[PDB]
Amino acid sequence: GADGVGNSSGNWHCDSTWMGDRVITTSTRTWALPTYNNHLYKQISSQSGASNDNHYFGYSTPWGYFDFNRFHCHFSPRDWQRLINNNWGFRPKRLNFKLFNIQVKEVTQNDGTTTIANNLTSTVQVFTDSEYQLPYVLGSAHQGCLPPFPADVFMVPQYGYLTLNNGSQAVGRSSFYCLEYFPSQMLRTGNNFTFSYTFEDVPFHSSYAHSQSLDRLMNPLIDQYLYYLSRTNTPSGTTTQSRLQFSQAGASDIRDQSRNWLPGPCYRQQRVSKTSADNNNSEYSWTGATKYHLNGRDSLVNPGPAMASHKDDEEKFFPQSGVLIFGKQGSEKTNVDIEKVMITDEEEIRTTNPVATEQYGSVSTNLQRGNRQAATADVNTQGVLPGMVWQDRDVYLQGPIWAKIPHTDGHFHPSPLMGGFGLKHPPPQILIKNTPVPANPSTTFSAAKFASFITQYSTGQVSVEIEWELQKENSKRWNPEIQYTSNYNKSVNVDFTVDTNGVYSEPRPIGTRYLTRNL
Amino acid sequence: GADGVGNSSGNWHCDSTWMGDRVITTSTRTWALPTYNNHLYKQISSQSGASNDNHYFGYSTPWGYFDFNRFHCHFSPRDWQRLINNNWGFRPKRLNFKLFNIQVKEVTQNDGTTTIANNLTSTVQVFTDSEYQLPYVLGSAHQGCLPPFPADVFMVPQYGYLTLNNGSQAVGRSSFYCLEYFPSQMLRTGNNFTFSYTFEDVPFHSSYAHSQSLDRLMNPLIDQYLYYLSRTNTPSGTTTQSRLQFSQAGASDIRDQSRNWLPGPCYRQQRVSKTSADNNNSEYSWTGATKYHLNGRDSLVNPGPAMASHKDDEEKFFPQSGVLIFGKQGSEKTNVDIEKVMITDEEEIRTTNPVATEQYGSVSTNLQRGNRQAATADVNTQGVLPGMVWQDRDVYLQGPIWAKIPHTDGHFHPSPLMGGFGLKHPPPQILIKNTPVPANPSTTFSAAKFASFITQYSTGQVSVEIEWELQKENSKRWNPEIQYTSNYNKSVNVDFTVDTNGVYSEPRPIGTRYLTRNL
Amino acid sequence: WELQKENSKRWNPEIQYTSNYNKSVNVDFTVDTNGVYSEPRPIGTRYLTRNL
Repeated sequence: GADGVGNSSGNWHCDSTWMGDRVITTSTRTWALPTYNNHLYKQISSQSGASNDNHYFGYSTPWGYFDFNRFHCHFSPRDWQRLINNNWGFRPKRLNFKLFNIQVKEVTQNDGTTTIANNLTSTVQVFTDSEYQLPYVLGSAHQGCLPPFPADVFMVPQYGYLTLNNGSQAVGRSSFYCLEYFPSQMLRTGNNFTFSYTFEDVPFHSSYAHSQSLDRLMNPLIDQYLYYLSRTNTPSGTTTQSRLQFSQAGASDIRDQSRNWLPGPCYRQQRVSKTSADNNNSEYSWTGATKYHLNGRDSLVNPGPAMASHKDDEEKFFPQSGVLIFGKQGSEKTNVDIEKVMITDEEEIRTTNPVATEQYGSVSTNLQRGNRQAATADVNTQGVLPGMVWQDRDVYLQGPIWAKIPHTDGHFHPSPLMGGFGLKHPPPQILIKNTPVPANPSTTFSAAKFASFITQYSTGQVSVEIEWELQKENSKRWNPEIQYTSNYNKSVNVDFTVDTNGVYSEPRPIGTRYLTRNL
Repeated sequence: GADGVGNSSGNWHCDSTWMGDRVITTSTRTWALPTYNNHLYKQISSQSGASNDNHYFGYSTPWGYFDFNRFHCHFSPRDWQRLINNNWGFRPKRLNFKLFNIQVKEVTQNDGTTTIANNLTSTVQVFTDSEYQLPYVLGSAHQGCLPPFPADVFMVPQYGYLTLNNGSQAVGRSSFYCLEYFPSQMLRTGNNFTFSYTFEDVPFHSSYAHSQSLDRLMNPLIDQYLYYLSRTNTPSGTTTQSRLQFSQAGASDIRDQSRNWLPGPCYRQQRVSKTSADNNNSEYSWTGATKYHLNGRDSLVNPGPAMASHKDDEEKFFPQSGVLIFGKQGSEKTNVDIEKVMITDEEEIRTTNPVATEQYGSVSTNLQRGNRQAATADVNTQGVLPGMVWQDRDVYLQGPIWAKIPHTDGHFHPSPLMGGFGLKHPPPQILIKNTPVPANPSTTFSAAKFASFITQYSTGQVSVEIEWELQKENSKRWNPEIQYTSNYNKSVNVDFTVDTNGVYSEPRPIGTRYLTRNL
Repeated sequence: WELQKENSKRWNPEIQYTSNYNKSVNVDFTVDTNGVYSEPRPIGTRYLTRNL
């Protein structure tokens, strides 16, 4: 579609429709794109004496990009509530992406006055890779996503990537990608950009919590037919001789009953308390953290495998890194106090998954004999064993929607750690750039490259439409469920609403597990 | 096909054709088959006081067999270079096997003179099992494969297998297979043998190395929206009180960024250096080695799970058992010095896999509290967890092509450890035998079995044709790749070439990972 | 462009054009920290070998 200068290239669509099998969410925002790096690529690398773990080597590019990968882009807090309360599962099906009403502005800064004028003949160039030939940045939980609240205007983030490094020095295998080298549609004012995308078949996300736990999956009324060792020694009344005896497990001792399944795997965490008095006084943020080790550099495992955050009535404590932590509106980047952050809580997974701060179990250390006593050891890390079941981490409201499974010889249970849908072919990246306009070349010829350009930026609207598939809840539970409810009491401000200054805010993380299924 | 005595039963085919989707490699060799065990089965068992780990019980058979299972049989060093440099992946599709120009020779040793004469009426009998009813020997990396260089004549190896044992004594479940008990084609001079085979669908081998690592998969320019604990305590200036604080992770600290994936699993190795001065002076070849334990007998895990051999600039060090080690041409069986062996190096896997000689990471040992300091422990062995990705070991040039997945209730990620293609139904075994010819029975009848036979051997040509499927490399990388190049400098001998004596040699292992894909 | 493919029976490997494997401050044929693209060496087109 190519219109004139005065025709509008596309309408505003921000909507949600519910067909009861499907929900189709649409959102439209206004974006503003500057020129990054003065129209030129650069390499960037870890600064000077940065620690061995912090070294990196990569390139920054003039290009920007769009990321809708956060849920709250697509769902309003009320739309999120219909889904969360009424449904067992959901997955995306197909999406559509449309750019329109582009306009490019040249700015002239003279003295203190800056005049911003339309540049009608300038262009903006956009491409979507869709063959996945670029480093895929999305899914790293970077900022720059479409704003939660539709009236916001957002700046388009700059695109950059990292490659192999030794220290800050590059390695011969490190790749350099020139984004100018791909076919891209060039858009002048009165052109629009579109593409549609179809998600590959993916398991539903589970929005339900279990009403039973692995430990307690059996009829309390009836005894098992399987014996266990109830006791190992019997008294002679002067001394206790060694005689081993057996019992059928039943309501009296539940812990001894033969069970047919095992909890999910654990990689242990350190426990810290929200009350500042209970925590130790030392710097253990790093030396005490749980880490993994590649190529001689440690990396904190922030998300971790999916685990319950705390046991019964422990709500005070939370794992050191083991949870997602969101900031409240207007929170600074660094060294911000506990009251500012919003800490998510996974306790709905207690049933099938171990508590992140405690060990999987205990294991016999040695072979007993008449002269030596039996001994056991604690298993702080457990890989997958046959017959283990587990729940995936919850997606919440502002968490990421998807991630790209790396392309590798093998991978186990592709579901991402931060939550969301593992996608082998995720939604492609959309990269956008202001085409350079030179400024007043010299009359004599010079073979050097231009250092002078017209200063300009562009703006327009972006529209994303995703189609979601729903899994309805059919259950015979007699008594009421738990629902997500906005509190009835009065308040100065309404939750999920602008304040007197016009600042939209999200009071708490909303995770998707309320409705209950039996295990 | 049955020809006369004077007709040739088949032509020599040694060729390589490239259709650009497919490459079809053909190779023809000359074989010589003796008579093993004097035409009779035997049982063999561990000798006398051999150590508990070394006990075995099995049978040796008169039969020989053919194994083409090494790559260099099919590929020439130049053919291997077109594949390695130009392609991301390859797998086999279908193969064909043909035997022809068989001739049987009787030898008569009298005094010192030995005359070798054609025996025209003698036969050779050959069968391929194809129902997998025999112990499958192939894939154990035994010698006796077709020679690398087509002008070589090779002896056909003897066939034998092992079964259950207790000590050197057999167990009632141990099976005895009589190879005379299967249908087999009997080939006289002027007969040929053929069969064709179709590989079951198998994942491509990955001939590419990654241009990114799991640690560094995110945009360095943009901060995350997810907090972590930056610090745990704040000074009052007389003392440091305990106050826990948060930060958004960014270019400044990369190690703290929330990451969505984990490195592959590790089973730790001991590190040894190629420089003889750095290694400890003690016998730790065994007591220090990493092992697994079945039925009361330890076994060295030589291949190990796929792991990077060393970190950055460690090229000196290599894992104790953790690598494949090939001998240079003309290397003795036992106690051979470091200069004779060719040690392979896996460092191209550093990105997704842990270094074999160092631990997966660290894990919190205990629950901290105001009065006790937090502590951590090292995890030297890590099973698979959800969200782990890894690369399989590289196949090289002279490594094995495939292996047979054992038939069992369950198996995880069937890809073999030595490298190559796990095949549930691999190429069947081809077994070959010289039919016994008695010598001058007595005129009177005797019910005893013959101890006297004509001494003879057979020879002919064998031809193997495999069809391979290729995965082409489509990538937008701007700068040049790394290629496999024969050095330009002058030398006395050319690499991969016969010397002045006629001895073919392979100077170095050639592994298949050069071209680079982004992770 | 029209290409003439290489069909040859040479047994041993060829010579190829390879970017060196060793580490470096800058990557060859790549922008530097200032954004200046550069070509380190001339690349001539004769590598593969035909017999005369």
